[PDB]
This record gives sequence, C-alpha cells and structure tokens, in this order.
Amino acid sequence: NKPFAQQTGRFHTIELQEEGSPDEFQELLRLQASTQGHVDETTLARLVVQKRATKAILKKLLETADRPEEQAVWRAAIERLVIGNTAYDLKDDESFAKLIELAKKHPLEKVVKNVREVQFSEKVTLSDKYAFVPASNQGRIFLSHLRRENIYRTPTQRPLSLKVAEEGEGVRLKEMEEKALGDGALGILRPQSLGLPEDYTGVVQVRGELADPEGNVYAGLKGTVIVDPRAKEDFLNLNDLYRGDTVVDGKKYTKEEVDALIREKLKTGALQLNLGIHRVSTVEEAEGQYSMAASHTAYKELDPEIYRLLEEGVELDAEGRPIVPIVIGKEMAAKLGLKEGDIAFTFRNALLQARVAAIRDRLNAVVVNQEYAKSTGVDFDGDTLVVLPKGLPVDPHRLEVFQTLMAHAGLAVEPSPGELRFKEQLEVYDKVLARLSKSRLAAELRNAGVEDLSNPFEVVRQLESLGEEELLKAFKGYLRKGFAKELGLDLKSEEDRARLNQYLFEGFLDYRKQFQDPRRVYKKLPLMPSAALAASLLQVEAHKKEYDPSDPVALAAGQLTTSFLGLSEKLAQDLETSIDFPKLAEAIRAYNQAYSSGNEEQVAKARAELVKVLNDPTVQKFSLSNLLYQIITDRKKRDYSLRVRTESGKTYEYRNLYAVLNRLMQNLPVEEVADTVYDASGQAVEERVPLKQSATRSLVKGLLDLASGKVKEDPDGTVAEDLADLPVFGELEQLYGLVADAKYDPSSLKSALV
Repeated sequence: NKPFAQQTGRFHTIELQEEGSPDEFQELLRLQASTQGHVDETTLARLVVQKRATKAILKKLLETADRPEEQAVWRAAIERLVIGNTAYDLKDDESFAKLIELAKKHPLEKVVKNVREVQFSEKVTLSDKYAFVPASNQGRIFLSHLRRENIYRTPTQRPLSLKVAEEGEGVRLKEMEEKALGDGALGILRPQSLGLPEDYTGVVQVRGELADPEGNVYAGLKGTVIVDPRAKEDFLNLNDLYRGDTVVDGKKYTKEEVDALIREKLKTGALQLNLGIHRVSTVEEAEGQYSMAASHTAYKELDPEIYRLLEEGVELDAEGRPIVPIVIGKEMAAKLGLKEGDIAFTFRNALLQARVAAIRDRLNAVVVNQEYAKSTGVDFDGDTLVVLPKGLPVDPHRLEVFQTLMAHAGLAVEPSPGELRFKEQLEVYDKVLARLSKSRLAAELRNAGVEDLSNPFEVVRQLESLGEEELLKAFKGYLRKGFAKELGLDLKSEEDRARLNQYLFEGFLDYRKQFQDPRRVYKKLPLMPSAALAASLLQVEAHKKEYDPSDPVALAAGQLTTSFLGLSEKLAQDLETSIDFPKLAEAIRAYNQAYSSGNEEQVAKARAELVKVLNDPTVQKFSLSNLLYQIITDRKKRDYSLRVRTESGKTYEYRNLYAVLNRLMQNLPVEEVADTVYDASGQAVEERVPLKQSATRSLVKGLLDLASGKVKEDPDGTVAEDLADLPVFGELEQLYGLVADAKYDPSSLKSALV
C-alpha cells in the first residue's frame, strides 16, 4: 500500500522527478541518435541524476526550515556543494547557514543552474525515482545502498513485528544451504503468526528487516515466505537475507562479520523482525488461472509427497516437448477442469506442458521443481505461473527449439545426453525382455492386445486396463524371477524377496502413474547438440560488474539507462515475425538426429543447413535483441555490459546499449559504439570511454547554449531546433553548471548536432 521506507520509518523519502514534468534524460538521449552513437549514455545519466537530486535535496532543505530538527537529516545528504565560485561544506554550521541564506534570496532553478560540483554523503542512497536518507543517525544500517533500494522502495502494507529468538515464542533463524527453500524464498512461517485468515496455505511476498531496539538493522529481507500451519515453527533462513558487505564508520563489515553480530543479539533476546506484506497469493483468473510459484525443495519437511513427487524426473514426450510435474490447489484444479494425471500448460506471466502430479485441499500456489522450468526462468520472489486447461488449443514448443534459440543468445554449453531416471532398471528389463519376447508368455500377451512389450509401464497399464488379471500376475511374476536372477537376489529369503518388490515395484513399476514412457523420463534433462552449436555461432555474453558502491550516483545513473527497455522489446517482437519457425525447427531436428545416429555425410549437411538458418541476419538480430533485453533489465541492479567476439578474433564491450539498439535497428555495423576493444588474449587495445565522456560534457554544453543563442549559429538543421520552445528545455538548463567547464570547437558544433 505505501513504500516500506515509510511504513517502517527507517528512511525519509524525497521524490527525484517531480509531478508529470518532462524526462530530460529521454531528450539528452537523442544526442546519442544524432552523433550515430558517440556520446556516453551513463554520463548523460549522471548529469541528470546529479541535477534531479541536488534540486530535490535543496527544495526539501527549504520546506524544512520550519521542521528544523527534521531538516538536520537532509543536511547530511550533501557534503560539499560548489555554486558559482563559492564552495559550501555543509558540515560547517557556518557554510550551511550561508547555503540556506542564498537558498531563499534566489529561485530554485537558478541555484541549481549554477552548481558546478556536488558530493553526496555516504548516507544518501539514490535511485532512479527517490532519494532515501536514514531517519535517525543513532543506529547503523548494515546493508549496502543497492539492497536498501531493493528492500525499502517496494510498497508493502502495514508492517508487523515478530519476536526473534532461539528458544520460546518467536521466529527462529536457521543457517542452511543458500536458496535451500528455492531461490526467491527465504522462510517458512505459519499463517497465524503474520496475521492471515485462519489456516491460509500458500506463499506471501514480504519486505522485512531485522533490527534491534536501538535502531540497528542487521539484515533486510526480500523475497517470499511459505505460509503453512502444518509446520511447527516460524523460521527464516539466514543465508537468504541481505546482510553486510558495506562500510559502517569506515570499516567494511563482511557478511560473516555481521552474521556474528546477529547470533550475539539473538541470544540476548533483543532482536525483532519488522515484516511488511506486499502481495498474498490468491488464485485468480487470467482463459487460464494463476498464482505464485513455490519450489518443491521447500517441502521435503512438510508434505514430503510434494517434494518426492517433483524430485523423480521429467519426461520428454514423443515429439520432444517436456512434461513437467506441478502441484496445484483445489480452487485452481476446479476452475480449470483438472484432476491428477491431467496434462495442462504453464508459463510465467517459454510455454511448457505440465503434468499434474498432485492436487491439494488448501493450496494457492503452483508448486514446481525449478530445475525443470529453468527454461521459463521462474523466480520464487513473486513470479506467477499461469495454468491453462487440458484443451490444448496451441502449439507448445520442443525442447531443442527454444533451448537452441536461448543458447544462440547467451542465456543458457556442450552436447550432453541427460541422466535417465530409470537407467539401471531399464537395462535389467531389456535383458529380461530378450527372453520374454521369445517365450510362450509373450504370445499370450500379444493375443490379449498388448503388442509392443518394450514399454513395461504400458504393458502393465494396458493390462489392468482390460481385464487380464491372470496375464498380469504372469507378467508381474515373470519380471520378478527375471530381475531376481539379473541382480543375484535369492527369491526365497523373505528379506531378499522384500528387496525385489522394493526395487522392481516401489522403485520402478509404480511410477507408471506419473510417466508414460520410462525410456524418456530424465533426472538431468539433456542439452541438444544443436544448442551447443547455436552457442558457438554467436559469441554474445552478459558480463557482470557492480556499480561503484562508494558513489551513490552510479546506481541511480545506472537505473536511468534502463529507461528504454521498451525499445529493446519492440525490436524483439518486430524481429520474430520474420523468422520462419517451421524451417528453424526442421533444421534443428535434422541436426540433432544426424548427430545422434547419422552417417558422416549428413552430420555434415544437417550442420551446414541449420548453420545457414542461424547465421541469417534476422535470426542473429533476434537472438541479440533477446540478450540486450536481459542485460538492460539487469542493469537495474549492476553495471552489466554486453561483450561480443567476432571473426576478427577480438571481443568488443558495450555499455551504450541505446546506441547498440539504434545500430541494430537501422542495420548499421555495431562496432563503432563499443566502449573498449580487446585483442584476442590481449586486452585494452582501445579504451574509448574517457573520450566519449568529455565529448558528452562538451556536446551538452553546446546543445544548450546553441539553443539559447549564446552561440551565434544556426539552430536549425540541428537537435537544438525548437529545444528552447519545449518544457524539457527548462529542465536541461538546470544542469548547465555541471557542464560549464567543458569546451567545444564552435565550428564543428552544427555538424555534431544533426
């Protein structure tokens, strides 16, 4: 309902972009289009984030001369401010006095127009949208800026307060494997303890913190919990909380160092958990219905049938479309007309075929194994799965297809077959089957309608399907004597005999209820040779780097550069209308076949065919489009870059993804907008970034005082044409101070700005 900053009180929040006012960053971004990609987006982003934030912090520092002890917290979001020639070290009671002095005597947009430098506190955490600063200086908040924005900017409803302790009544803090309850998941507590309607049974998405009476907060939490009355204690996994890795009072405290501090407070019974609910998992319609996704691993304890069910593999159907075990609720199973064993479909708000393996009375999640839906990138912090009925009015894609496209685009690589869930059992069965097929008993079976004896799950099914109890005792009795010999068990020894029925039935035959063909049910799904190929064709990857953690602009600057994820997505859709998915699919199926068991000529020819479909320009651009969308989405957290390795042998690094997106769009070569160029092994052959930066600060200065007449030149063929008639122009002028120092050769300005 409102930001967890405000529902908890930790931080004060000031907005960075005012009411409906124009996006000055979207405008600067067409300096990137005019220069054909030779300015630096994240520098443009910096100038904007420094302006927007300096203005906000002043305007607050003025509306807050009346609430004057609340002002003092905003004072220390800015250390030193250079306006004109005078410099204002706000820590001085002197300088600060003077700063608020001129603050009133001149209107805001003129004070900001003149700030030449600004340095922010370690205390202010800047983002694309807000400036957060902590409420009281008394305590200390042991998490990094990235995580404060992560945890505290989300809207949650009114925050609860739960006791943490190890013995007694409260919440307990186990120390298990990381992600042990699934990735986005960080705890299992009872519906009652966080105040939900009696015996709720689902998952709920929270934004909690872990604090003490004195105002120190040691870990913050972001993700979901699993609500369930069937579990005994309310417990949070500690290794899934965000703690440490930050600098309190000049020292970095590591994860490990803060984890020590918690165990010491926890023992003293002075450690709470302030938790805010953000969305409670209903089951609501979409046809189709959907709710949140839980990992089956968070059920080995409570309801281990669910755990063990989704643990025993996924089966590829006869056409290669994986069928994945899910577990749905009563409500859902109703409205969508499904019962145990029904094949449905599911996708995250790739479209996979689902096999219902269970139905529960009070469940309102959709519980899946995550390793088998990694192809729909399900994330157990809030992601929702949709289920559609058995009606199947669509074409669900093959494992090779998308697994091959996903790989061509750097988001998966070497051809491995799977791990068969039933490997050793099926070898035994094939040894026995040799003899069975020769026997009289096999003639009897084929006379009663069972022709193909190769699928034991089918022979047993098709039997009990049609009468034939005697032929079933005979088939079941045959395979006993068979496996017992095959495994050297003595069939008389009553504990050796219970070991057969343990191996043949309990471990093998009974799974005929979940799977259709044992020969196609996998423990580790395979990697099709076409996708290992597809990945060797494009050398595109998403290289990780953290935003400078010392400097609070880097992140907010970074988040502004995300603000065209729109165009990255239209590029994908507009692109995919072209690709003939028919021929893509056949060319892949050709290769994977001719790979597995094919002659030498075809493993040659199917290779050259698929390759020519994969090197097709519209395919390459489609896959490259898909990568960029992931990178841009991830730059909302880290300084990710694109890297590409070309026929030159060299690899190019990009963090100007808006120029990359334009070049892809207008079918221009993408290499000149690269930031750094590396030499095969050799690195740093060309570092283009420092040039691109001071160029940016020049062109901005140009664009600005060309549009305002301070340059006697023709603001006409240029991007300054009509700028000064536009609302956004009043905004851009508030960042003239930060680009004043720059210089530009006035002749070549008209050329740059066209």
